[PDB]
Amino acid sequence: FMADEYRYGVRSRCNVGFGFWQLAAMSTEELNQVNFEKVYDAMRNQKADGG
Amino acid sequence: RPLDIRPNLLVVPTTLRSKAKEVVGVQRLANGADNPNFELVQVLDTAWLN
Repeated sequence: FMADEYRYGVRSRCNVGFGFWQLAAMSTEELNQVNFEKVYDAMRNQKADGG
Repeated sequence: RPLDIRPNLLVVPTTLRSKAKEVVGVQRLANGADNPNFELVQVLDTAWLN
């Protein structure tokens, strides 16, 4: 018995995503806006190809 | 003769939005303290500056 399919993954855009390497949340002061929402703010702050 | 000033706007970069909203936007402070500066000034966040 067999299965067949045509597919492959894609990269949407280089500046619409982020991944960080820490998640502690101790008292919601280690990462609240230090590394968890720091990336949120980094995404908020970006420039296109026109300055 | 002093001047009547009624600050109602707070403009900050996207990097200070978290702090701006936690000053104006948080209703309780600590283990319950109200917030004397809650909704005192409305905040707008912009990406043109900084």
